[PDB]
Amino acid sequence: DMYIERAGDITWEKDAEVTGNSPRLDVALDESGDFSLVE
Amino acid sequence: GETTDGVYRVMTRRLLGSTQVGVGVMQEGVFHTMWHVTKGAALRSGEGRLDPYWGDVKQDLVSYCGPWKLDAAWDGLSEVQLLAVPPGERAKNIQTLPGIFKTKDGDIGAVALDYPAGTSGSPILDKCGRVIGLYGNGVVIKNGSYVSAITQGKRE
Ligand SMILES: O=C(Nc1cccc2cccnc12)C1CCNCC1
Repeated sequence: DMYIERAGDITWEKDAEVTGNSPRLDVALDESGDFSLVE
Repeated sequence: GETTDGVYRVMTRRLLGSTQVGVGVMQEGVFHTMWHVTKGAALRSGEGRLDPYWGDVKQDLVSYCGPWKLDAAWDGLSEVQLLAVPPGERAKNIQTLPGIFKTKDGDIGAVALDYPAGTSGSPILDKCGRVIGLYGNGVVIKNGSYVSAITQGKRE
């Protein structure tokens, strides 16, 4: 059995800890909703 | 239960202690999460109950109380913010330019930030704080690291 708790406002926050890259990946989506790298 | 717009943790007590299984977005009285978090199960808020209304395992999306509300899209250009809500830890914005899931059906936004599976459902925002989709469905790449789709549903 499962319950929710509020964790914040959804707001754009200027000067946030920028990170992460921008890969172009070749993927397949299966019937189960699971992505996979198509190679 | 609390209907206030904003982001929520999806908790269970079925396991040891209280475990954060995922995250969701409350907007316009509808709660938006990813299907793999709740499994389409009902939720509690105070002593209130949210019943599933829509869901689809392939899209990996589920709405509670009403239809999907979130119609905003990645512009294909601008950087985005993941409003990450990790287990045990406060809401953290982490700003990134999304990659691209190339599929036989079409190209999808992709954010490459690694976090525990319990972070599944946290929203990704545009420069106007509009939710452009949910973090927590994608793929482990060459590196052993994680890349998530920008998963958005269709409004009606
Ligand atoms: O990738 C998925 N789940 C995750 C979400 C967020 C972070 C993760 C980190 C490592 C591993 N998985 C993560 C999905 C789950 C349900 N569909 C199949 C893959």
